[PDB]
Amino acid sequence: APRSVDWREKGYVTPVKNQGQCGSCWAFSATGALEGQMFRKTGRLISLSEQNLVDCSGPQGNEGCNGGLMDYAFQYVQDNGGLDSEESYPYEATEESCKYNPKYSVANDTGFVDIPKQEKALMKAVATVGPISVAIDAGHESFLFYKEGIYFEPDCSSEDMDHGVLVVGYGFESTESDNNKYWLVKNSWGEEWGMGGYVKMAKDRRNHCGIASAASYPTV
Ligand SMILES: N#CC1(NC(=O)[C@@H]2Cc3ccc(c(Cl)c3)OC/C=C/COc3ccc(C4CNC4)cc3C(=O)N2)CC1
Ligand SMILES: [Cl-]
Ligand SMILES: [Zn+2]
Ligand SMILES: [Zn+2]
Ligand SMILES: [Zn+2]
Ligand SMILES: [Zn+2]
Ligand SMILES: [Zn+2]
Ligand SMILES: [Zn+2]
Repeated sequence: APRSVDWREKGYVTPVKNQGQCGSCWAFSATGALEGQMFRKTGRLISLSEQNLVDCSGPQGNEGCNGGLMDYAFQYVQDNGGLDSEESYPYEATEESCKYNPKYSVANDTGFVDIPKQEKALMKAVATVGPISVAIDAGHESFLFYKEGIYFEPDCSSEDMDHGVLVVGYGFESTESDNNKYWLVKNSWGEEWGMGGYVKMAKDRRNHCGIASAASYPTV
């Protein structure tokens, strides 16, 4: 695997979005991964409808604004046989009756792949596949108010992941402690959070915040 990867500059990543007052991080993590793979496939970058996931992926076991799983969204897409674009079915940070329209579908998936649950397996996936859906332990105020730098939180749990985000790459930086490899992570809380909406999460410090523990991508 290369020492550095950043899919953003290869055109694989849409603008940072803001889930707002809806517990939909899983849906943003899911669209971002599907967006990267549709782009690998068609050469076209099209924003996908989180709302469409929020409103409709209930039979796959998502709970709308009360939460869900990325795997669950990928199955939805597969079972549904398509997914509407963002602009055909725009995001409203609530849940409403399913409004899916096959006419505006712009994306599909044939399933999904779970990646082996350690960081080296994740690095290869990110290197060869593209943006990868992951959950982290985001339940600490240091993360809620993250600004800049490699994020490292001492009581983060490798087992207590609570928040789906999107690994768009990875690399390295100079640091006083020479722990300076990071994962490049796209969040769904707005441009004003982190570094334009992104956080650098420590990498190869013992699966920090459990980033390698629940990582998957859809197959298109
Ligand atoms: N925004 C936001 C909120 N948070 C979530 O939506 C979280 C995101 C998540 C957390 C850990 C993950 C993944 Cl892939 C995703 O990795 C492994 C852990 C999975 C266990 O978590 C669940 C099991 C099942 C469910 C479904 C049953 N109710 C939805 C939901 C969850 C869930 O908690 N989803 C609602 C506040
Ligand atoms: Cl959230
Ligand atoms: Zn959207
Ligand atoms: Zn509405
Ligand atoms: Zn999975
Ligand atoms: Zn903490
Ligand atoms: Zn924690
Ligand atoms: Zn979340």
